[PDB]
Amino acid sequence: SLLEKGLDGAKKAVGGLGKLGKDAVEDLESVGKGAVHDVKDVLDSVL
Amino acid sequence: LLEKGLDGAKKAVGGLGKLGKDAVEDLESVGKGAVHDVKDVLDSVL
Amino acid sequence: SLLEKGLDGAKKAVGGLGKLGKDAVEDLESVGKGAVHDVKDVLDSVL
Amino acid sequence: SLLEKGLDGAKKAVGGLGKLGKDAVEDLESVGKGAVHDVKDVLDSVL
Amino acid sequence: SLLEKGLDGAKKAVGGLGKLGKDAVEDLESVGKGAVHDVKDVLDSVL
Amino acid sequence: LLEKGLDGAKKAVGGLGKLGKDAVEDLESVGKGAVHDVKDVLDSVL
Ligand SMILES: [Zn+2]
Ligand SMILES: [Zn+2]
Ligand SMILES: [Zn+2]
Ligand SMILES: [Zn+2]
Ligand SMILES: [Zn+2]
Ligand SMILES: [Zn+2]
Ligand SMILES: [Zn+2]
Ligand SMILES: [Zn+2]
Ligand SMILES: [Zn+2]
Ligand SMILES: [Zn+2]
Ligand SMILES: [Zn+2]
Ligand SMILES: [Zn+2]
Repeated sequence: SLLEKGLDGAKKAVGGLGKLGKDAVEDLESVGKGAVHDVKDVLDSVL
Repeated sequence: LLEKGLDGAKKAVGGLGKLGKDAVEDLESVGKGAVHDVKDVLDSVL
Repeated sequence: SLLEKGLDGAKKAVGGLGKLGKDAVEDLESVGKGAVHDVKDVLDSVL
Repeated sequence: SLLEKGLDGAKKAVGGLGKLGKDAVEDLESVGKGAVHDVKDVLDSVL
Repeated sequence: SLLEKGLDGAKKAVGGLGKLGKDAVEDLESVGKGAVHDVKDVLDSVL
Repeated sequence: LLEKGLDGAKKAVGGLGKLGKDAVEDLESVGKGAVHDVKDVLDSVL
């Protein structure tokens, strides 16, 4: 039925977005934690 | 005092990342439950 | 259907606990790892 | 440096347990969820 | 030093591959578990 | 017997997915420990 295959297509999309999401959010954590490491690096040519 | 502040921002970031992936996970789980719960209803209707 | 809804009540309940156990852990490993880095700082402060 | 290596011994040890606790959980939620689906099958078999 | 920034670039790459990895592997789980759901769907126009 | 077999393959898949993300995680953690452990050594050398 177009229906079950409708809902599975919503389900499939719900999961798609949910990886884009979790991948943006993790790409973010790493930027944040990258930034801070790379700053600290600078506070070491200066130690 | 500086080091201690980098490790503040690094703990802020992680927490913020922890808070964020726990939103994504609760939103996909909503969605999927909707679709499930719509299955169940279009089902008493088979 | 009471019974289909009971069960999904169960499915959902597991998923909480499951995801709720997954924070607990994550929080433990960032604690263990927090103290470590934090001791690396003290011992470094006596470089 | 014994002490730097001690600590990393610790860091690594946490990471095991952490990641080792994360399987335990994952295994619990697929168990709970296993039984559920599996009961949905029985109750369906009396459709 | 080119060195610390060397190693961070390895570190950055180690993590990059480690997302490609974990994303292939999950894209796989879903295909596998997609396939099986969509098969079962077919065994229902036939129930 | 069929249903029971789909739920066999579905449990096979998950396990295989569980086994696989636990390789990726142990390989990135190797790598990163190498880089860390190379830091530590190029460090007694500051
Ligand atoms: Zn990306
Ligand atoms: Zn660095
Ligand atoms: Zn620190
Ligand atoms: Zn929540
Ligand atoms: Zn249901
Ligand atoms: Zn918490
Ligand atoms: Zn070390
Ligand atoms: Zn296991
Ligand atoms: Zn992809
Ligand atoms: Zn379907
Ligand atoms: Zn089944
Ligand atoms: Zn392992």
